[PDB]
Amino acid sequence: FMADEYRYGVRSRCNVGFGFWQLAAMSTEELNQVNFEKVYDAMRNQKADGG
Amino acid sequence: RPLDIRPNLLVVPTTLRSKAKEVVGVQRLANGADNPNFELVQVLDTAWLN
Repeated sequence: FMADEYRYGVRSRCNVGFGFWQLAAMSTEELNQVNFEKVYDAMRNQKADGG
Repeated sequence: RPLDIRPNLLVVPTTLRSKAKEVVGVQRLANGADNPNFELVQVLDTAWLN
């Protein structure tokens, strides 16, 4: 018995995503806006190809 | 003769939005303290500056 399919993954855009390497949340002061929402703010702050 | 000033706007970069909203936007402070500066000034966040 067999299965067949045509597919492959894609990269949407280089500046619409982020991944960080820490998640502690101790008292919601280690990462609240230090590394968890720091990336949120980094995404908020970006420039296109026109300055 | 002093001047009547009624600050109602707070403009900050996207990097200070978290702090701006936690000053104006948080209703309780600590283990319950109200917030004397809650909704005192409305905040707008912009990406043109900084």
